Amino acid sequence: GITARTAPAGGEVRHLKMYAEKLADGQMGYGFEKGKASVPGPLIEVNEGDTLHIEFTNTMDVRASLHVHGLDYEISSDGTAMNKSDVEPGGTRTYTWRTHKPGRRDDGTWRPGSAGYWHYHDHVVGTEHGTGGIRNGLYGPVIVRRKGDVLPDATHTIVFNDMTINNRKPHTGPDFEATVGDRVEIVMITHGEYYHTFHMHGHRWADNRTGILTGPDDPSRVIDNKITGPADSFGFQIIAGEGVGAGAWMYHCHVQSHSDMGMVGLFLVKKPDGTIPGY
Amino acid sequence: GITARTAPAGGEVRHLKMYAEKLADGQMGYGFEKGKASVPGPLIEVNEGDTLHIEFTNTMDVRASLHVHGLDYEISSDGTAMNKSDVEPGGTRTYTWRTHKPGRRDDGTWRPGSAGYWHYHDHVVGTEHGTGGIRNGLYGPVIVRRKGDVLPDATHTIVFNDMTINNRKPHTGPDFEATVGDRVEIVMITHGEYYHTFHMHGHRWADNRTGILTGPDDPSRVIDNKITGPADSFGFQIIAGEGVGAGAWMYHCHVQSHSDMGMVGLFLVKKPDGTIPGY
Amino acid sequence: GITARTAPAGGEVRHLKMYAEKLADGQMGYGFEKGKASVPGPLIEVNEGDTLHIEFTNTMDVRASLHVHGLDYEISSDGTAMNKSDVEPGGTRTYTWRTHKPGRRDDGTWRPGSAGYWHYHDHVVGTEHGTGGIRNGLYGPVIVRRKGDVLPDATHTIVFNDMTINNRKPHTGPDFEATVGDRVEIVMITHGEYYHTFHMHGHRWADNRTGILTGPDDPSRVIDNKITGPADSFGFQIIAGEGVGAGAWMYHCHVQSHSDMGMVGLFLVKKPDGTIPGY
Ligand SMILES: [Cu+2]
Ligand SMILES: [Cu+2]
Ligand SMILES: [Cu+2]
Ligand SMILES: [Cu+2]
Ligand SMILES: [Cu+2]
Ligand SMILES: [Cu+2]
Ligand SMILES: [Ru+3]
Ligand SMILES: [Ru+3]
Ligand SMILES: [Ru+3]
Repeated sequence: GITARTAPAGGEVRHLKMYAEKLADGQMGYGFEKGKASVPGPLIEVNEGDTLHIEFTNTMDVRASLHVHGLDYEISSDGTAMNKSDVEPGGTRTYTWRTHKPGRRDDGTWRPGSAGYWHYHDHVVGTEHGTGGIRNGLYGPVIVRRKGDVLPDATHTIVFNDMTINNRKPHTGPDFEATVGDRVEIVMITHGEYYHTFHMHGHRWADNRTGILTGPDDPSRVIDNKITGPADSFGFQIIAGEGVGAGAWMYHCHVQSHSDMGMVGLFLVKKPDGTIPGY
Repeated sequence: GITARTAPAGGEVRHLKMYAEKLADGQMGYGFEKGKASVPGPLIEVNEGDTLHIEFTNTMDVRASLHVHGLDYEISSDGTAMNKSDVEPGGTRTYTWRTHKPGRRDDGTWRPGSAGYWHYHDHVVGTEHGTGGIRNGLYGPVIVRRKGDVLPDATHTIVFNDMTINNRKPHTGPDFEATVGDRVEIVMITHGEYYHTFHMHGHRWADNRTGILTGPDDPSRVIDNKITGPADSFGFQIIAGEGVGAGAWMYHCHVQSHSDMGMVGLFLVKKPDGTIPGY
Repeated sequence: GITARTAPAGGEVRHLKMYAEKLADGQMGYGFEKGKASVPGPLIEVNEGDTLHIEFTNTMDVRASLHVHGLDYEISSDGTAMNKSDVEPGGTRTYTWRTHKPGRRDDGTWRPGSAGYWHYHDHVVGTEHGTGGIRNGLYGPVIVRRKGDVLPDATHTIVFNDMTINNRKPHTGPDFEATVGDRVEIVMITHGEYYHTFHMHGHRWADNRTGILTGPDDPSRVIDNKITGPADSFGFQIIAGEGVGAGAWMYHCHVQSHSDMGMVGLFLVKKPDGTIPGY
């Protein structure tokens, strides 16, 4: 990324409120505001070095928590019953997530770095691994950017949760929309019981941390199809319609009975005039 | 690759005919000529930069199509019913696949590049995701070479399609044959309903784009066993019998009930005299 | 690794005895000594270049073998019935495993190198793919170090074998223990019928050969969750409690019904005083 927008150095303390709430249809969701919970829950995005203090309130009548992948947390923020890190009905707790930049340890080794595509979810609704909470919709994405990472025009979250996408009914999407040439970021998370294969028509990405290649030397596989299982997370950027043009470009699980039974959506890539050939 | 044969720069327009045909036993296959359809379908191999105009004829009495992974195609060549890209019984359509080399975009980012191990398959027989067509044998491999890629002595295609290899009956192979020291390329594709693990005895490869390491700096895992799911594709080269000698070297799915029920074949690596110790 | 301990150049001939034995409870295990078989079997660790002559005795009343992944072996040491490489009841056979360093071939290509996280298992108990032997506990880890690889304080082996960890009953661990700051190596192997997702709380690693990054240029995904299938093997090192502190840090399969039914253990990271907050 030279003149594309790139992430700055991180290092700020940030604060945020989150709620877990039962929804009217029986699902459960997270939100930054009461009455505005979503499934998936809202995107949290930070830079390496940032600390995030989340003031979490459980508005439900059963215990619930927040567990995160990837980021640094102490045991008091693991979100488990075992470590007394869950939240009673109506209660509030502050969870802290930290992130760090990569760098050389004293022994001359290289410490990895927090950056990546991650996710948060419940760990105590229905079972002590959060099986009911996850099923009901308590999951959401987290992005940690490294300094210099390329930033997108927009970010969409796609979760394969059992045999649904984002807890939707079969064959109801979601659909996402872009214009030819937009830089679109996809955060792809899987939950539940089953393995899946995520496929996008007309587009492809690098099987590495960022989903993009910095230059000619990266030997990573370039793919359009990727096996995933429960609690896996990856992400990538694509240039919408790059080399292929506008169209109603399908994305789906490529396990045949899964696509047949509704794990399908559309990436609607428009011309400037807003039209889509064949749609 | 210094003095091994390496792929040249691409950039040619190529033309080819393909047919979909029902076979006498009830399967369905692609071929470059009528009466010579195979399962898997024939290998298509191009260099990055090439364009391929495929003049496709559906000789079957049901609609059928050709969808490809990885390569650049416009929406009119996606092979779906939705985009009116399938082919009626007896009909002909020209599908176009393009490929591009990697390079620097105007924004200073690096555009990936088409090269890889890919595949084509039907998208409309039995269901609108091609479940019946895929089951019946409408799939085949595609290789896109980058300039400088090492070329093999021979290429073999292994497809895990449900609980078959290449739609064969249990325990009937296929078997492949080589001589110690041959450079053998394997294209490995999975289709259907199930996950698998591809394993080869006596040999190993790099989990990256080419399946080979260019030099000492590539940190990719070297493996002999790899989980795959529907529509996954990867490929590699091995030197037959390198460091291990001649033998009837098994390859199989390593999921235990799958190997037990017949997802097994042999890589028959011969001495110059044509014999195989233990066989 | 500058001043962390690093593996030396390999090249030695080594000798070792192994036994396969039935255990009192009906399982089957390997050991370096009679009466001391374990499940998983003992760790074998060598440097690239080493040769290992294993003098194997089958003390059981059914045929058994030793098959290895990754390492160089001739067909006479593949461990299969087909190649007459298994061992009758009460019998002895010498299996030979070799390893090689990476280097430039005559054609200018780069030959991979044996180094990695590998495993050995039976290939003839119950079926000719060793399904019964594997089920009963005939599996163990193998590590091949490359010169310069970072060495750990300790190595733990975690095997997802069907719906068990290391053939243990549900919810019985195993648990591993460390002190904050220890360099812990994990060898993670999967066997059987099912796919899994390996997850560790509070820790993460690089999805590459060593599980660690040498420096800022490696683009490998940093993860805490990884899909695996039968006969897959990977490994990594983590600094216990790095950035997160002491705690009873869970590891588990993240497939929800699997964790619910007992594929869970604890990574007990202690302060110097031996205590664990929340435990
Ligand atoms: Cu699926
Ligand atoms: Cu999780
Ligand atoms: Cu299989
Ligand atoms: Cu496909
Ligand atoms: Cu599992
Ligand atoms: Cu094996
Ligand atoms: Ru958990
Ligand atoms: Ru499709
Ligand atoms: Ru085998």
